[PDB]
Amino acid sequence: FPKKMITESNSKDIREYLASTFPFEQQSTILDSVKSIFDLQLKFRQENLAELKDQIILSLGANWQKLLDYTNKLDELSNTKISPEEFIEEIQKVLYKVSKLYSQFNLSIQDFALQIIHSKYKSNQISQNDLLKLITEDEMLKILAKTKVLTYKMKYFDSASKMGINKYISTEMMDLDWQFSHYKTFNDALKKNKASDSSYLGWLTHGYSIKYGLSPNNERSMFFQDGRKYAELYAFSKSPHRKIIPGEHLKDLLAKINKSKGIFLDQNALLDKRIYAFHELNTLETHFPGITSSFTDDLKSNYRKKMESVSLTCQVLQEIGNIHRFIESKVPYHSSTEYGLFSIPKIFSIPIDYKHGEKENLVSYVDFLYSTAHERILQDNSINQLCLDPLQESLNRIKSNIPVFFNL
Amino acid sequence: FPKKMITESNSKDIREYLASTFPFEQQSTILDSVKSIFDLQLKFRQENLAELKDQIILSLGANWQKLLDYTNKLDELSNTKISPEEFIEEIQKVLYKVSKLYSQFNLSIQDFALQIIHSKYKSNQISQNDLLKLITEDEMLKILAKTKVLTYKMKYFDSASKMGINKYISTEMMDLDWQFSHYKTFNDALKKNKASDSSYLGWLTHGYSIKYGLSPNNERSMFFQDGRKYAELYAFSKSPHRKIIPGEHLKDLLAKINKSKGIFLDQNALLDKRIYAFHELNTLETHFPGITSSFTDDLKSNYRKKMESVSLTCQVLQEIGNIHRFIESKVPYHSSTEYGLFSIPKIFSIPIDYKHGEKENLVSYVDFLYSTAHERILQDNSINQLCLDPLQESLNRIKSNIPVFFNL
Repeated sequence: FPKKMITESNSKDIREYLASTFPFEQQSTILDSVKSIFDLQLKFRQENLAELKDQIILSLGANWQKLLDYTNKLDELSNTKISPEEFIEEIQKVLYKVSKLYSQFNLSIQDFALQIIHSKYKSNQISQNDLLKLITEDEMLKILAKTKVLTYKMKYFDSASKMGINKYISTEMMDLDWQFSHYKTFNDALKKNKASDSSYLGWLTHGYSIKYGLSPNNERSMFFQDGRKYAELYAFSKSPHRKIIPGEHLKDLLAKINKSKGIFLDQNALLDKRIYAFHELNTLETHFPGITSSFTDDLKSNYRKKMESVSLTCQVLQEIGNIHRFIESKVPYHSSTEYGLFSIPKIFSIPIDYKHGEKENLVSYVDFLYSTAHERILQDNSINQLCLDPLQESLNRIKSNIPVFFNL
Repeated sequence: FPKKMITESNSKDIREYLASTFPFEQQSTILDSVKSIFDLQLKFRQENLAELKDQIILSLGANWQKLLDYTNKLDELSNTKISPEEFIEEIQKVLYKVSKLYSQFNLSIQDFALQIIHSKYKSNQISQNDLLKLITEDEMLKILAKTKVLTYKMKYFDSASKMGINKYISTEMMDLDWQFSHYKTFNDALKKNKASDSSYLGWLTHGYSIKYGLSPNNERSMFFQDGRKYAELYAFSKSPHRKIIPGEHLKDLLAKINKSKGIFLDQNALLDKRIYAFHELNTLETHFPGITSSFTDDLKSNYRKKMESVSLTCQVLQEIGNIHRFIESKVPYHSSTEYGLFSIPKIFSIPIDYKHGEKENLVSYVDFLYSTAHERILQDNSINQLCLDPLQESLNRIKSNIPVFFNL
């Protein structure tokens, strides 16, 4: 299928549609850097807790009793206007004390508690100081990292695998999804308060992404899952001395960085290895600016532009996956959710029929998304394997399915 | 009771006795810095495993089955001459996969595996390179720290509490005891290989000492149990720049160090607080030399000599506790061990009667031990609370009991 080139002009109709249609209104879009362009979450979240409780009650008719107490306690704590001190103390107890079916229910309870913390902050029921007292605890950071990784894996891994974008899942881009908005406010508060906390959280999160099979590799990592390696990275970031003949105690880190850059740039290396090296290098540069930079042997070997290209490709594939799941939800006689367990309650389910002008806006969104990407990626022979090829394959897949779903 | 002053001369008789009598032969003594002076562990360790197995078999007559498989597997693996590669792979599986009674048995199995690793290294059945491949793994270091702390707590905490020396238990001196010799070889190998590993292990060990109630305090620590704090300490040790107007990013550490020094030196502070501050400062200075030093405000405020005095006091109290437990074992109709669960098997039990000249050597050992201490401690008014007082009280206790135990 030929790729699309329709520039970027007259996008008023699409911009309005995305700002007024669920779930697009609860998220941003890449179509925002081009220089050519609440009060409902409460009732939505309340109904999800009611459905979870109803399923637990039924299973006890066949330690489930313990799960029901926690579920009832969270519902009780959320719909009551009490003192901030009491809310903090009560919620801390629940989170710290927490078969295939049992694990799934257990994780949802943990995630709902964080959603409840999130709703109270936005409604000014708790101040900024009380929030920081909670989330700056090392145990809270480890809970945030593990719950984010595990919840993301539970919901979209099978969907992503059936379409073929699982290899491009990026830890640095899991907070852009509409269901993970609460994590972004917490990260933003931590960055403003103390930049070192956001970097430590990022390092932990990627370590857990590695541990739980999101980034598979035969060889063990060389930067994550080890307190000494974080200590070395921290020591390196705090250095006014820009390595004028540095010491032998930190000269092994540059060799490891160079080996990964060599592997990434090596066009003969296996696809699986290059993407792993990309994910490793992307996190390091985002949270430790300048660690992967080394003048003189970077200007000839175009590196910066290649990283930008792969990062744009990853973002685009995620937005396409969300659009695909959306279109696949408007099918007659559905009675099931495509966004994971306890995602959309029956009361707030997506309407079965198409609203007037929706089809045209969706096709325009798709076309503008593919046309914006092409004007930025690097077209050459050394990289056309991690960027152009997957984008073309995805375009081929989306254009084949759309004419089928729009005809009942 | 008047304190003892008999100098140090003609100690040939005592030195020989300690080198030929169990368990003194399996340990060192402080009487070694004064300028005036195997093949059995195998059968001892083998018999202890047989007694543990025999008790598990009996309890199954009332998941105990799982514990018996591990116990049988360790006995099978130890008495067989196989390839180093197979031993490494088999032992790793056991250690990583591991009521009040159940926990005690579970910890002993873990400790025995480390004792088996220790025996193979000394008999040259495994090389130095294979040993380092195992013990340099982060998980192995965490296992070493937790098992050391928990095993030490299981065996001597009640004994130490009944005599009154529990507050002076020092993490930096738990490897001098005859039963913890295997830990010292591992620490020495790590220091020679990479000094940063011994410091990281020490930091973890003290963090676990704090976590498991060995060093109680109302307020949370400010240096341990937090990866960011280790990162700050590491960054500080790697600094050729000796803080000529340092940066604001590490100026909060000196305030925290100064607050602890202020508390330690404050004669009006509670006993519990001063000893906690002492233990915190002692670990920092041992593993991060120079961190607690600050010229000009240290020479007038005698600090170095006070730390030396408390450290000597702690060592002396530990040696006295071992002597007390030894004398208390030679009592008619005993049929029980004073050195903890599965410490001394019936076959190798301590003889009931006294060997000729033993009583005189024990009294000489005690007298020389108390006389050597007095010639080194600081005698003043600002510290005579953490050193002289406990030593006098201990002397009073030991002299009252000895004339009773030596008369049947």
